Amino acid sequence: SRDPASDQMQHWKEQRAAQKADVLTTGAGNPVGDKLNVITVGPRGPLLVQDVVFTDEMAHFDRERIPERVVHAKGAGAFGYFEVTHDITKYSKAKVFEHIGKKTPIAVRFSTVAGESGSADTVRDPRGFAVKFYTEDGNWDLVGNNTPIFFIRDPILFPSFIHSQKRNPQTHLKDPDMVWDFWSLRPESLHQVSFLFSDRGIPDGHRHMNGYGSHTFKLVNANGEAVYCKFHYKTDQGIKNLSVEDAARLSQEDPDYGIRDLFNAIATGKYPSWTFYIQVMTFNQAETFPFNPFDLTKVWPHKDYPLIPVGKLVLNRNPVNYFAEVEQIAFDPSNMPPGIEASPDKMLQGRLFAYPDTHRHRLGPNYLHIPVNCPYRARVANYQRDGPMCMQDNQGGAPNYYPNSFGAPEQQPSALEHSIQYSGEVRRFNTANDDNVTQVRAFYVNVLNEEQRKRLCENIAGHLKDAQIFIQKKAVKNFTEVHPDYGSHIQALLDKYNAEKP
Amino acid sequence: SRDPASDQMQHWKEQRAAQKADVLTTGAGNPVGDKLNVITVGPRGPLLVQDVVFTDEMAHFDRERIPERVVHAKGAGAFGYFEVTHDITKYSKAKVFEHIGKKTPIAVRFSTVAGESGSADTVRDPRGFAVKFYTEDGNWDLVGNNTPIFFIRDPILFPSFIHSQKRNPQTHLKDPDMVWDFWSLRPESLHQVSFLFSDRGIPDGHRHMNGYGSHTFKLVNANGEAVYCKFHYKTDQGIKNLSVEDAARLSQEDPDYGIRDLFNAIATGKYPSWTFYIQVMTFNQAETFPFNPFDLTKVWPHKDYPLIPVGKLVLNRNPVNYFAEVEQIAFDPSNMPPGIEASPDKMLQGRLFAYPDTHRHRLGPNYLHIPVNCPYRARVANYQRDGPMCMQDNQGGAPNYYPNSFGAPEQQPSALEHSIQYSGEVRRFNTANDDNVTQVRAFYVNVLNEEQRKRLCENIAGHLKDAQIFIQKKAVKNFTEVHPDYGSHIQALLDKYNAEKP
Amino acid sequence: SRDPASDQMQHWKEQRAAQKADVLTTGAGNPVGDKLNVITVGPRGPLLVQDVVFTDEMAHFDRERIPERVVHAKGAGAFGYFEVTHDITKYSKAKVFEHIGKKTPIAVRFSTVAGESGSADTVRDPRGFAVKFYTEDGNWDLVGNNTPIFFIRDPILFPSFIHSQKRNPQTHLKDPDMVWDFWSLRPESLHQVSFLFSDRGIPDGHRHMNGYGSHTFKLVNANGEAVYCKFHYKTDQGIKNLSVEDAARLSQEDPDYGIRDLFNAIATGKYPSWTFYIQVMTFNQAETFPFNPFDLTKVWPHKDYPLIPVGKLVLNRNPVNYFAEVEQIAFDPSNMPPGIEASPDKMLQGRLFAYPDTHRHRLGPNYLHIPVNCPYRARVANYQRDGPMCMQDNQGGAPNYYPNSFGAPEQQPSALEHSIQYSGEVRRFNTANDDNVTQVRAFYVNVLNEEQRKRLCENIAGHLKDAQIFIQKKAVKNFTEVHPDYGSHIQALLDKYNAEKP
Amino acid sequence: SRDPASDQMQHWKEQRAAQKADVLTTGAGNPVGDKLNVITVGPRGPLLVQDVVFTDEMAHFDRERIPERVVHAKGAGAFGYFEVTHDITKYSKAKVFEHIGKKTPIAVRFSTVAGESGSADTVRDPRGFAVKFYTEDGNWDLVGNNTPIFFIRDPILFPSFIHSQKRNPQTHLKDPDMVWDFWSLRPESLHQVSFLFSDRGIPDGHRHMNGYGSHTFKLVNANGEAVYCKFHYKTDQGIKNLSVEDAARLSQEDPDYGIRDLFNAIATGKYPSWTFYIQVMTFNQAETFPFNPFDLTKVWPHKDYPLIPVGKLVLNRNPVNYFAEVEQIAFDPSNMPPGIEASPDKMLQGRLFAYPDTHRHRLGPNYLHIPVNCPYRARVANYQRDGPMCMQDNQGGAPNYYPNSFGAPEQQPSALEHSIQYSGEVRRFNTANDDNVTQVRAFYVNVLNEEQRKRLCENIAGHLKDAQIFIQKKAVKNFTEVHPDYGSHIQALLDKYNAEKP
Repeated sequence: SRDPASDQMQHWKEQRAAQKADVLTTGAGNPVGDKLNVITVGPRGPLLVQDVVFTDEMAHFDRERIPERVVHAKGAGAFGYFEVTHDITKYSKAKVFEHIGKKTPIAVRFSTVAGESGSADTVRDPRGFAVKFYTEDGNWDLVGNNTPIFFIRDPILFPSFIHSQKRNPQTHLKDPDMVWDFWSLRPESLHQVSFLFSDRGIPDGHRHMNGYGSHTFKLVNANGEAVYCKFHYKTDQGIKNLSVEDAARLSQEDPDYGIRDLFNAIATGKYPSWTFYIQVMTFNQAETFPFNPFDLTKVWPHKDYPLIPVGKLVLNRNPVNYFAEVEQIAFDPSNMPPGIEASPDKMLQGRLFAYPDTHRHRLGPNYLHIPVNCPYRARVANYQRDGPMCMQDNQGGAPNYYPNSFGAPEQQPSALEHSIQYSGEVRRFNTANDDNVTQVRAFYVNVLNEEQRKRLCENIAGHLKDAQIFIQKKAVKNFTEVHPDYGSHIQALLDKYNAEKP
Repeated sequence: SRDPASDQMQHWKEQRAAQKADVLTTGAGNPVGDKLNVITVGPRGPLLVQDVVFTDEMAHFDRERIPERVVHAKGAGAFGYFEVTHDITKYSKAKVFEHIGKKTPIAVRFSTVAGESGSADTVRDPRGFAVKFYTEDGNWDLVGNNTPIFFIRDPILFPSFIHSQKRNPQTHLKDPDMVWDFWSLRPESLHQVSFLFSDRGIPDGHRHMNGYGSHTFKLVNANGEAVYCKFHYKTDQGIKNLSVEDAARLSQEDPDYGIRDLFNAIATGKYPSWTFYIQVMTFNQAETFPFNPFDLTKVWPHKDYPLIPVGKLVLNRNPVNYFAEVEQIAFDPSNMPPGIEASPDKMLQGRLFAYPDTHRHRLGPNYLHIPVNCPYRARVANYQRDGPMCMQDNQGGAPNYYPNSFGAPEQQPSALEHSIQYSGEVRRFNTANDDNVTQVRAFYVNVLNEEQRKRLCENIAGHLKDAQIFIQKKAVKNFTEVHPDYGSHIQALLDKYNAEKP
Repeated sequence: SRDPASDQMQHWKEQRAAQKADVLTTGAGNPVGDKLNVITVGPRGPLLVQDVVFTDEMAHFDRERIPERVVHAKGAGAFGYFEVTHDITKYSKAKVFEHIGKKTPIAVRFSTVAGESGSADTVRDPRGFAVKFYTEDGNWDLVGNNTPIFFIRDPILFPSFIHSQKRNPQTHLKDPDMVWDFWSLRPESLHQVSFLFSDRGIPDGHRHMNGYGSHTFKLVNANGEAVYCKFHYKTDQGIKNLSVEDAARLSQEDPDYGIRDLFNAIATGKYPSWTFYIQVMTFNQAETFPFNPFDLTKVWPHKDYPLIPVGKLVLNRNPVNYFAEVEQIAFDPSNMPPGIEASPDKMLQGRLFAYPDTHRHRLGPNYLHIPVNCPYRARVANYQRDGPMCMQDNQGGAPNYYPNSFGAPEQQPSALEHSIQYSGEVRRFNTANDDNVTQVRAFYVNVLNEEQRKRLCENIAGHLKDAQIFIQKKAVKNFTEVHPDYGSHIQALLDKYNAEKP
Repeated sequence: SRDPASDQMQHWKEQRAAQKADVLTTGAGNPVGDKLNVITVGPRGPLLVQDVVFTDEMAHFDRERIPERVVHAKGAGAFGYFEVTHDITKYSKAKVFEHIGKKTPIAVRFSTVAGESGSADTVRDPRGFAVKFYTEDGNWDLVGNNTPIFFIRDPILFPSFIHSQKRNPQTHLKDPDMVWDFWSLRPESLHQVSFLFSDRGIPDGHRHMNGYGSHTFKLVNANGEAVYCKFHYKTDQGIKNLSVEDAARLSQEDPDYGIRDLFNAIATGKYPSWTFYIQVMTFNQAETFPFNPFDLTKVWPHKDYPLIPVGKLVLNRNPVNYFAEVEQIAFDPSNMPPGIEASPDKMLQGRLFAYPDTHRHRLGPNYLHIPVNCPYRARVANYQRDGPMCMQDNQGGAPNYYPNSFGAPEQQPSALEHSIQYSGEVRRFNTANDDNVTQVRAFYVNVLNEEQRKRLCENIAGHLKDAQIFIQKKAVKNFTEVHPDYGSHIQALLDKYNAEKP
């Protein structure tokens, strides 16, 4: 007997036990006489079109692949639940938080950002940590990262950032000129680059990392009073990281290290959990916060904004079929039940558009009817009809226009959004030159010890050495602005690497 | 109170009765506060992206349309059952025919050929009569016409024939030059052109027409003995046709006459039925038949091949949602359970390829999981996986390769096809100059009376008058070959029409 | 010799003249030996898969259809040019208007709203009049109607409105209960319903109707000063309408009357033109306008806002292939060159999202590379890459991220949009009960004469008679509010029709 | 200065030189004022829908990914030419071979089989070597492997084989139980498994490997006389292989080793070439060949069937954009000009169906209009029309039906295929138990030396150790049948590995 992942098929055979083999059928349920040989004109003659068994099977095989996710392509999934452990009903009317001990089913997908489908798990990258909550007020998708921040603060740059992080358009190779030209020109990236190149850039599987909502959200209570919040989900298995050397070894030996680790943990009963916290900031505190509190390159310091415990995420179930439950899952940040709303974080606003949009491409217009995406603890009743691969009854003969005088679904006034006044011109405002160094300096100095600063600078120099000198110089300039020692230590290591380079 | 079709919504309201209106939700089940107004910056300001209710709804609306069927676009559907009334188990082992009184659920779609989605029902055209039988040996699709024959005997010409029957590629108009140039050059069309331009070219709705399989099929019994057959399903409501004048009036007043007539009949309990017959021909009779018995331009005369009664089709149920059940239905002639097989009819062989192929385009690779297409009285178990819009469980964790040593589905030797030896070179054989007049002459002379011959010639001349003279001459030449009176009477009427034309 | 439309193929043959027939090829350019017969095992044997000529052709035929447009499905197209005839450079910096005599190529598509692909042209409906201007500042799409107004003033209701105007979801029939329930509940529709049921509801082909932008747009001049405007394009062939009786006759005799009329006019040199006008309103006038000047249910009265002449549209070219140039054309109201901008018309704002969104579905992500959609008088240079059916060079090896230090395209500050301040809360504002009768009354009383009022009431009653009584009563109530005579005359005719109804 | 691949962007900048930066535009060519910041209601307010620059860019980014190839996903491409160096016109009338010195442009894609898009190049796998020849008789696609044989001899098993070679459906991991269960049950795999696990299983980049057509093809000369042939294209850079240890190191250090190696070779002028040979067998020799000569698990021994030189493939051009030219390229084995035909190799027959079928999914129905797929040295003239993303003119107003009397393209009798008679029943014939060991034994004994046999057995045992014991036993049984030493040496190493396993 091996690890549970290696025994997948043996275990499936054993559950079947004395049951006779099912009859092998075509797509349309017609029994198949022989699926080992094709129909031919005698033993050395050509193939006949009336071999429809062959064509049915081959045509399906031809269309097995769907587009990979534009980002976060390489993933591992699991199911379990969220349990409420404290009352936060003062902050939010959301039914997910309604009373202590209320259990909500969840789906999670862990992912890297830049690697395509086949790529190694144990590489330096931000990790996605997406959580779908199947609530009675429909699904809530909290589509998180393993970092509280991101590289950019304006959503128009996200395609550019991803292009720089992927392959050269001509050579189809990873290109450090591209990666570091983009970062050196966008120094709002310094904060997330510092975290990325620290130890937690390569977690030891998905079980040993935190997740964050990263954005500011707005919570609204039953009285219509609003606060801003951050979501944090801190690992109960404890933070653990791979060394660069072990990460490299695993990249070759086990490209799917993350998938295997998580599948095995759940199959052997070692159920990974995370404690779900909020930080809360009031609307008055948001006016007086030294930075933009909706700036995705900034954290809220813990002293001023302590973590308020809410609940626990537990993963206790493996996906039965990976394609059905993990390839096809779709998380939309716009799927927010009443009591949770978008802040004016520019980056979050961009994400409200982008995700349904890509889901309709990658999966299809009716992707929300795919069972993993279905809000199966709500009744969906609306005026949407038709579209390819329309499943169930398409809401039967119900009137398909609103308003109507025929008792078809009605809007629910309690579900109406929180109202705010905003001051200023409707125009494009420049954020680039915000305050991109202050909190990065706090991280370098007050969070990292001396050993960690040394590895941070060795990890940066090891990547940045492959850029052209003019890029290296602009990169080092930005690191210098964070802290003289940060810049100088990077420059020192680059001088060594550029001298060894013939 | 009006006809049942006009009272669709009132009846739906009444069934709901005292029930409170459902809550109006987004696609993801989140309740909607207000779906009458969009979120704006003050009363005369611009629209916000965080209006996701608006974007969810609009984006769905944008993708409501799917490709129309390449042919047979305009359709009406119904459900009911097939009941066996006689034993034909001597001819076929098919479970659909297994014992007297065995009921099988059916789905039917009636259609014209050339009209696009919006077009009028009451036009001169062949009518489709497609029947899906949901058997325990999977679905059987008998994809029939309202005529026993077709215009062509080789499947390579089918796209050409349809192009000639549709719109000019530049003008986007119906083009009689195109229609009649194609027919005048392909005189195998004479038989189906004669039927088309007779009275039964415009049936009085779908209830007053026969359906035919048209092709020769091969029936195989439990001993492995094969016969050839034709399927006929003769209307129990009796044949009835619209006059050209009434057809024209209805085309303007009620473009959806066929849909309305059938929906109303079923809603008022007047359940239309058809008696299902076979003609049988043995393999020896097929050797000695004066024509090719697999020639789709030929009938089997009733004296030599009498109709053997089998069962009854009854339509007793309206579709609940037209898009779900009629737009999305897909019939594949290749879906044949054991005991029914393809003959070597060249046209049928072509159809075994074409239909799954177009279904994967029009609907999607997993179109057989759409509930109307699902073989819900069989267990589907196979090695097909994934593909966009994968529904249910994708067969769970079952081994996905065959052969395997893990008890995954097994081929069933009893379902193996009937074996035949064929003599000759593998090459392209010319059929054009077969015997394209003999059975047409039998129809003109022995089936039609004098009144019917006169209308046939008036109906042809009325269409053919719009072709160029050289086309008219080649058309009349082919009609002359059927019978001198056929050609002469057409020429006479054309001379009148061409003189009135300035 | 017939009309030019009827002689399409003869003319094509004649242009070819002495040229030998091209060689018939597969999709991949391989010459075809015989495309009249399929490869079979002897003359009465089955079809072989190695007949790839057959499968290549059939598979293409299977995928000929694309989704029809969700609205405006049935269309006729033409090409020509726009010529500037007056200086409006004081109002707009747009290069389309740059100097007198400047010619810009155009594409136009005329359409009904509700009819599907096959449907009759000569029916009562609003007509689309879409104009694509191929300018040197890229394409400008002015996607107009044959009416200055529309039925609704908030874009969230557009899917609902279209559903009510199309087929019942169960019966698949047109449903007057649906049509009039929606209008009776949304009395902002009264203005467009009055125009629709007047004489200009059924124009005599596309040449005898006006087009309007309908929305308020914002013009910006080279000094950065903004005005609001309306676009009007008035027919130079003069307004002409079909009677209800002639419309009905043509619906049966010539379903494609509009397509034929326009194709023939252009082929015989009778080039239809429209005079292109603007109305201008200043930002101060917009503050003091008695209604919302961005309300799509309102006109700007001509006395207060006179038509300023700008140029002339001339259509002088037929599409060479209808599918290439008319089915595949895509117009995006968001395609506005510098100097033309969106107003805060809520309906226009909705349209900025919806059209690219549906185009990516109907045509594909790279639909702007389809030659009719290509901005062929601009160089397209951007950071967009890949996507299915990527044509040309995908911008070669150019850096694909922005900002970059490698001389890839740069933003152009002169193209930056006009800035405005807006006052108010970000919330959903109710518009329903605006002023929905005042301008309708002006139309009924001051524009229509007595004969026209009588036909208006006969046309309404003739449609509305088929609704249930409670709907009829709410409809008449809203007409009464416009004018007592309007309501009373409709009620009188309904009493007659409801008495004749058994 | 680095390798040319690393200097891609610097070289692109330098070619541009003094040229001013292009203007950054939308998709529709409208100039962009600012693409660094989004439009917001004041500096901390929400995002507006009228930011169409943002939505245009984001929506495109959302749809960048297309489905990866179902097999051979990970690829490197290049262009160059084929030159004829000897006369083979006695064997084939194909215009590619027409006279000595005739140059034909080519496109090549090298690939692994099982790895997805992101995966490492330097892994043990068969390599694809696909060649598209752009001839004047259209494109010829010779879609080859780096081995003369394959694992299976019947095309119905190809989906099963690929499933076993890819990821477990539940765990999404590579599964040795799956790999070796399939091979141990299908011992026709022994020949290709022996080659795969020898040294040439991991070539040193794409330049140091042979390509083979693998199938028997049929050549037809101008007199209509047919022979059978194999195509071989032997590397002129010489065979060179990576050790298992170096392959593992490169898999981690340079996942894209193959892409980089080939791009650099071509950019530095070191143009890789292959000598193109045929083996010829006459129809009489095919009757007397000891095996099935159309059996894809068999070679033709070189003594009996010597290599006849034909020409040279030279690769001298890098793709300008990888997505345009390598992701979107499509090779169809069915694209054969006159003079080259399919043999009755069952596996080739299957491939005639599968490839166009998958191309229409992965790329689109009009994928042959993508410039890399376009047969640009032939005029394509046919009756195919429409389909999504129809480019060029859709063949203008040419008649779209055949036959016609309007001078539209005509079939070319010289292009008609070679005719053969075949003897036997049309049924499913069992091939499994053919002669699966004889030629494998010849390879083990006569081709491999002692060192190579030892590595072969170490390479097999190193993979097969991870299977369950019952699979290991059935695998070893099949290896024993090839040669007692083959089986015994594998069993010995497995006993060592299974003892170390706790």
